Amino acid sequence: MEDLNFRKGDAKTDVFGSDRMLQPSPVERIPDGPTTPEVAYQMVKDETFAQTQPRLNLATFVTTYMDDYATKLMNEAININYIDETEYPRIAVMNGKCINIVANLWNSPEKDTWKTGALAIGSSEACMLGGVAAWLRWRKKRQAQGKPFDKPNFVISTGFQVVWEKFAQLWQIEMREVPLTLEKTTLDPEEALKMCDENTICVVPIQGVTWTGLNDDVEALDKALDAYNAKTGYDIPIHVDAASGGFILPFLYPDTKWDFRLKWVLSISVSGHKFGLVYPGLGWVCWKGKEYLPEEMSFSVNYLGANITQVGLNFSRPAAQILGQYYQFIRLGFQGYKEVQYNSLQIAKYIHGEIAKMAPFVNYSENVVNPLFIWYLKPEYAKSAKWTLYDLQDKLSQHGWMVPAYTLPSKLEDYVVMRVVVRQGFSRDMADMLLGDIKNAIAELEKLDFPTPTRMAQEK
Amino acid sequence: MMEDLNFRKGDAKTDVFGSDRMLQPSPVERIPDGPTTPEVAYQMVKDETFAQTQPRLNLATFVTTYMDDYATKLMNEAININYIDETEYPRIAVMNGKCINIVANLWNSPEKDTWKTGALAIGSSEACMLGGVAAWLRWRKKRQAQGKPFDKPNFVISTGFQVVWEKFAQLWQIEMREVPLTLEKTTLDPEEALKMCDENTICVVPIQGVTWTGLNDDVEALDKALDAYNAKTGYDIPIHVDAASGGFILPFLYPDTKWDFRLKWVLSISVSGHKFGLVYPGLGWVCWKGKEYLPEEMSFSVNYLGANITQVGLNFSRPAAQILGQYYQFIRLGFQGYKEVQYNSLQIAKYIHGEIAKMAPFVNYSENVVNPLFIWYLKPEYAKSAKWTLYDLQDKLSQHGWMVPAYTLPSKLEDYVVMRVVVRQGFSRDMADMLLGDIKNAIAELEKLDFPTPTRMAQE
Amino acid sequence: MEDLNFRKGDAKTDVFGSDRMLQPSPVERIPDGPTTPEVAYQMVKDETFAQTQPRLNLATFVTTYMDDYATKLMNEAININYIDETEYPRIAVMNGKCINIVANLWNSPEKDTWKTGALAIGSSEACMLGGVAAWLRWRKKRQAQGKPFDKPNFVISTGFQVVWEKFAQLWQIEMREVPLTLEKTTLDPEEALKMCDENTICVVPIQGVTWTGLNDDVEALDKALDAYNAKTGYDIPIHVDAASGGFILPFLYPDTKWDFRLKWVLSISVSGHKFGLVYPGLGWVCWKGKEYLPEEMSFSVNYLGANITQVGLNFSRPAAQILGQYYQFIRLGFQGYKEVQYNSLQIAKYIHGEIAKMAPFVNYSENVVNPLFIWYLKPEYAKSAKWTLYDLQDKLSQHGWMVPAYTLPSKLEDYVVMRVVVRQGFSRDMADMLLGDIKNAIAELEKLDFPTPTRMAQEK
Amino acid sequence: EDLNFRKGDAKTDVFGSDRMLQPSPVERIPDGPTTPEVAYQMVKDETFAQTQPRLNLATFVTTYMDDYATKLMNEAININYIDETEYPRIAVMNGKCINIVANLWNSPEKDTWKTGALAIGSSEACMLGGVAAWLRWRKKRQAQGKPFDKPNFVISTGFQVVWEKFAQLWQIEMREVPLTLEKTTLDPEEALKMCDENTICVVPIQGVTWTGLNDDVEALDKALDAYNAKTGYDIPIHVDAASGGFILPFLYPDTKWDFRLKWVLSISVSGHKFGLVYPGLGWVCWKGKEYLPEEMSFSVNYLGANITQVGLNFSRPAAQILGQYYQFIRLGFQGYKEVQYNSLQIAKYIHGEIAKMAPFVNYSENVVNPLFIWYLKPEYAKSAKWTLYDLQDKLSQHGWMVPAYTLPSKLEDYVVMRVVVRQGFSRDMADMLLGDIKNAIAELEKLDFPTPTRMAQE
Repeated sequence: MEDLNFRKGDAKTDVFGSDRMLQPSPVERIPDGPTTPEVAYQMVKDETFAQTQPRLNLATFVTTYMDDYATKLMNEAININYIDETEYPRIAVMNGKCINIVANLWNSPEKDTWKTGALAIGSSEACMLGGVAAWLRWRKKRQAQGKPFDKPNFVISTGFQVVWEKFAQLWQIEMREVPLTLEKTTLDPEEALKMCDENTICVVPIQGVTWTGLNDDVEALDKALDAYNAKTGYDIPIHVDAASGGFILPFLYPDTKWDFRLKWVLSISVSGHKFGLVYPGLGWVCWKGKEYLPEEMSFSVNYLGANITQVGLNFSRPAAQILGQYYQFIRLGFQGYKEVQYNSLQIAKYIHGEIAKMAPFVNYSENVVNPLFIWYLKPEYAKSAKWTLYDLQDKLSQHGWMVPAYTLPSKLEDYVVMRVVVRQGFSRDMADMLLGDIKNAIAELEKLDFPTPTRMAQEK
Repeated sequence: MMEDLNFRKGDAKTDVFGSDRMLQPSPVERIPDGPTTPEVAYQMVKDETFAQTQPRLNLATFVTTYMDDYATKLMNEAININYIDETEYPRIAVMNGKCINIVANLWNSPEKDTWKTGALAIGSSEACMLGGVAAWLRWRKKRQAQGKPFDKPNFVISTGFQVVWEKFAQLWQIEMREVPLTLEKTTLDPEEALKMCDENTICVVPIQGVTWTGLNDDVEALDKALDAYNAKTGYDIPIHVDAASGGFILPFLYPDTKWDFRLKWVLSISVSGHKFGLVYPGLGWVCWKGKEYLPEEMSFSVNYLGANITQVGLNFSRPAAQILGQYYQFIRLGFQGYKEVQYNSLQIAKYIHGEIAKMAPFVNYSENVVNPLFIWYLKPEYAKSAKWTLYDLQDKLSQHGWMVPAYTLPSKLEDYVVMRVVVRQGFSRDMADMLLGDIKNAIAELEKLDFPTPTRMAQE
Repeated sequence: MEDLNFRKGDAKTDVFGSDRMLQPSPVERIPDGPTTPEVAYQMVKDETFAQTQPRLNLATFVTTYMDDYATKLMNEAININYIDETEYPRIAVMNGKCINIVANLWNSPEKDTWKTGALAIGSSEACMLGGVAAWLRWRKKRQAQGKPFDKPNFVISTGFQVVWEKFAQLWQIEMREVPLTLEKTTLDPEEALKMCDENTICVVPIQGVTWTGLNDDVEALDKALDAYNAKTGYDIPIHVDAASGGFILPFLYPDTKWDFRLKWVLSISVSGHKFGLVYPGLGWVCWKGKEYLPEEMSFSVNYLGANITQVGLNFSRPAAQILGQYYQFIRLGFQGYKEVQYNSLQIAKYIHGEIAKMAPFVNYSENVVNPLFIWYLKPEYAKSAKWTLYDLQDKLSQHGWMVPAYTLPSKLEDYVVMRVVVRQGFSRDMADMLLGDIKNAIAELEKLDFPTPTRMAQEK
Repeated sequence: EDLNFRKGDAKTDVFGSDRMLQPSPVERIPDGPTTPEVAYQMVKDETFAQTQPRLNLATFVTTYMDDYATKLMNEAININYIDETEYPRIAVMNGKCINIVANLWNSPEKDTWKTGALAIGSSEACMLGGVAAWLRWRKKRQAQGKPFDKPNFVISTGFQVVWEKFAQLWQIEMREVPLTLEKTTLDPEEALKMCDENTICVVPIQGVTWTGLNDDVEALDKALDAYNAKTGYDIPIHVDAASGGFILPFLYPDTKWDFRLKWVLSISVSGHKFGLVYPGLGWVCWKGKEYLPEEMSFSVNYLGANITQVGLNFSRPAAQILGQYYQFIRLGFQGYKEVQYNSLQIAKYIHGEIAKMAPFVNYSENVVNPLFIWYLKPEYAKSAKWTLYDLQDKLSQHGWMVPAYTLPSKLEDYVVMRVVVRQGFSRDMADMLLGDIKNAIAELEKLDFPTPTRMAQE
């Protein structure tokens, strides 16, 4: 009783006894014919094995863990198109309720029950929407005064996230960067105001800088910007890129004035899928009032029912992240968020302290205000050391970690640093595992008799 | 002898619907002060999703509402994979590129590079904007080189455009020139489009699968008409095809229809992977005819997620599950498999199209169904004496869970109230008989009215 | 390679790329051949989409939610046939323990450890067993007295559940109905006694009338019946139809005398699958003592093992509901049930209160004693209104709700009422959603310029 | 240190708690609640010490369905069927099942929606047919001026208990036709001798529970035609086809037993036996609309607009309707034929192997349903120290339930044993059962003294 079609893929075929699993996956062209689901499931699934596991990815800021109930909740929503708001009006309201909670978390003074804000895939779309809003407000203002409005610019630290580089390029807007130095490790207000002019649409301080993990002083900028705006009448506003810190500061630092409590903060953006505790696909942008979102940016659609009004760059998109965000708000509340972020900050502080005790390392800062920090080699140690932080990254890669090594932005580009991000799901126990692996890697690297390639490059 | 004092407060013995929390409203304005149990929070969010249309009964949407069990398992397992971390997850980055290769070859790309030029997108929205910005930037580069001005760009499109092109016009301040629809000209006529083209026209946008009508603009006729215009003027006006729906229908069911990179002036094409690419929401693709048509400005590199990460796109951090799903579909189905599924959707649309024409009040907008969707409206003779409109039929079907949208057509057909049915994968012949039965039952009830409906009165 | 049997249903077949999904489901005859399991699962499952979701069914009294553990427990018992008591003696014992708990909940004075009662599919069979028991007791009595017993009759309010009409027709027993008035909204004893005679087998007061949500005064009926029986010697007993109230009164109204505490209450029936919190398929009937269950009604079986004795109309049946009921008793206890029913009552009271504040509505009763209530249009409002409650029902149906509209029983047949049932799994949050939909629906209906069909019929 | 570990908190281990040192409630509802995991175990653990369903060879009711049907039915656990206004698609699906069943039984009815009703099992299905035959008979006798106060019906002594309930609960006289070795099923002439003007119907059985045989319906229909022509009593047949209703159309299509016969006006079956659905399914069909009394139909006003249905039960689970419709689509005629063929072959195989054993003799040489009975060879039983009750106890020690019982009237001296082969009982499980029996026989033959049941037989 032999099965004639066993290898061709029939009801009796075992996946790894088949002809298809002796053939490579398609690179250029769609295969002419189908295979069984099990076969196709393995061929795709098996390719994802040979890469970093998400919970050991310490490079990313983006959430890699949610509890079983949120995961089930979002998995059940995998086939819900959010933009079909006529079909799914309850999710449209839930989305709006999330926006209100976020805006109230940021101390919005807006009295409308439905606060002014928009859903986003991440900080990318959220930041671009805020910038286009400031651009359109600025163009509208300059026309009324007869001044020209064909050469806009915006000011930001060199520790900017790449999305602002897209914003500059894709909208042909000039980016004016304020460099980083050891004396000024975050955005200095004086240095920023010297680059402001009549064509500056906004200044972008960052809460949770990706390169350094620090917070630009938003209140000091608001203080400096008030005198400058009174002196020139340029009426230059602030937009806060709070991609990380937006869900950290309200709970752990409620008294730090950085948000809509400030006069010149007219809009804020955050990544819900970073420290908003939601799986990838969530960003928020809120405005201080209805008047700061230009009427031009609102749109209406007729062929999904009676009417849908939207702000946003994307249209059709998954709704699962909205369910996840609302779940997180209800499941945790203010206390729950506070305790979870406290854990991430405490664990980040702990690694930060243990890294400082190690002979080759020195921390870029003495204060840890986000669940992330950077460090580099002691300059005295680096001169005689045969390895760089790039080599330490490779050692940790062999145990599954991804701890990224990179050079700092402009004027600190000589500094090779390493960054660790502590997200929810990274415990004290996992930190001890990482610290042991780092110490072991240092001992192995210290036995080298010759410099590594990266160490030789560093000698110019 | 065994009373639980904290039963209602939410402890280990609490029943969700015997607790105080389920006697309280869900938060609208502010985050709750404290937490609840996971089961409580799961219900409060999940229960709000009940009172709306079920996705398989949403005949308004084009976006996939069904995938097989293996793809669903595959994508749910990828819920915590951030695609953009390409240093951490290089295999999905390669898989993404292999998908782009497959799509570009599906569209008959002549590019000889193994890695075709294209980019991942959340949907047709981002894909179209990237294609439009690409056409904008090439045109700017041309006008600068020739000393001509480049401060007043425009693009041409039919009035049956999808809303994303209006966003493109508004958010980039680019002029949209619309070609109206008539009963004589139900799709984009090339001659009328050419009348609106000039030295400042960055591209013309024909649509494959017009959302309003389900028809295809004749791309080749446009390409031929555009070639004569460009030869006379030297304006070098290219085509970008908005193939949101038809992009995954035409290669399989109409392989010889010349509409893609086989045409001289088709320099880029966009499609929604989450419509007839058969993937859950969150997927769009855009391809360019060659490497030279994607401006160097549109490419960017990031330093702090690992070694080097380079990618075109508006979004950054995003879910990766849709990439696994799209690649899964290609292997699982192949060309034959895709062909068979789309054939089913087109046949079922044709069948409903045929049965709708047989009904006394209805007439179909077109005699040819080339996409798995179609529109119809009331017979003018019937409409004069009828007391109801298609809006009333929409509400009747809503009582049985259906969403079949009624709307007025775009410019010059705005007097026509039409109804649209979209046949996606997961919508069978049996489900069509159920909908047709509900329509016939709804007609008989509506014909019993003695007075006109409000919507019927508004019309006259 | 091409797969030749892809559409015929083989190992590579996609459900919605197959010939079967281009064919209608069988209406008249069994299909000649088989299909694949996935195909058959979809063809059946897809038909269930286009109807009310159970949690939005406010018409039903039957449980639509159980916790995850009860559901898992019952699903694991799907293949256990209860009647095989020799094979499954532990469930047979478990069934008897449930009967004991119910009888003690109703203050049974029976001294036997194993109380007298029987399992039922629902209130239907439970009521018929109680009625047939009362019928046979009366037959035995009239034989002893030499009186005739060929013309039996029972008394009940016009607000009876249809099972009593089944009992009357299927057993050819005369039903004598006591009408409802606004002065007498429940079964009045004086008028009820007027229909009693020597041939009355029992009177059936109802706890939780389906039409109104009210409770017949069992104690007042028992008091009048004690005097009547002393004067006539007819020996008329009570059977309480407590389908709903049977699981409400012991927890929320323990001191309301209505059960076996009364002299003439000889049997009681209830729906376990309504407010006993069990999925469909559970009913209980209890007698005050062994002497009130006629020996004729009991039977023994020889072919499933040793000996099996049963009272009941059904034989083979699922056992999961017994496991579910016993689980609920252990999991909740008295406090747990009390807390769940209190939530359901408070939510019903809350909706009841909000409905009274609305301009078109007036409540049938001011006191809510079951998690249900009815209301109708204010008569002054109804005269000038263009819509009826039937029109409101269809409006809510368009959002997925099912809220039933119907005419009341005898002497109130002119009254169109609407009923809302608050079961476990219907939260305060869902009540706000429902109320919002009603307010919005009222605003839509008041915009009518002409009366609806149902409104024209009411002018009679 | 967690102070409330034993009281049931977030850290409590189920079996380190005070509750698991306490008995399950017997008389009264517990005063307070417990955690779900605790309550789940307390209920689940009581179900262990009894027969496993796949080893329960006494029952006729399905103990296995495939994974897709099981998932389909589990997902419908909260759907009350009777709310047809809310769930109109299931009401149609139920009617489509009734049409398929009636056409399976060769209904001559021309109406698209065939005449029939849903039932929890053969119990409710049979009673609905009986009440229908009772009401038709009353209506007939009223028109003729004849009396209608003393009805009776005729059935074999091998009746299933639901007919005794019908007799008792409706006060209708049951006239029983005894079983003999000469007449192993309902003999038609003996049945006719007990009929009179007060006979509402005769009940032949397809799949007798005691014996596994089929009453000859055509012979009854032929004999009843002559009797009805002679008397004008107009006595009809109702077939209790609880088991055979889903066997005969597929494996014996040419056997005339159903609506092809003149006097078969109604048929009932158990969907949860050989209809291949989990417990909770029965069907009754009538030959035409005229044979279902208008009195038996009812309408409700408070669930939706109007709901009309025929049945004893009202609210009930809908999962069995989904399961039945799935089975019709998934298997079809070819699929059903193959499954029942497998069950019959396995029954035939065990029957043959049982005959080869020294102590056993089969009650019949023909196996027409996936079940059969046998008893001890009379010569062997006289000198044997054990009965089939003892063999039942032997097999129970390995988890089997193979029931031993005495036959109905006139064969009450025969202690028999029955094996039912449902879907999910394979050739491999049959070899396992046969091996256990051979081992049990060898153990029992080593007895030196008679068992208690063997002394009672003396």
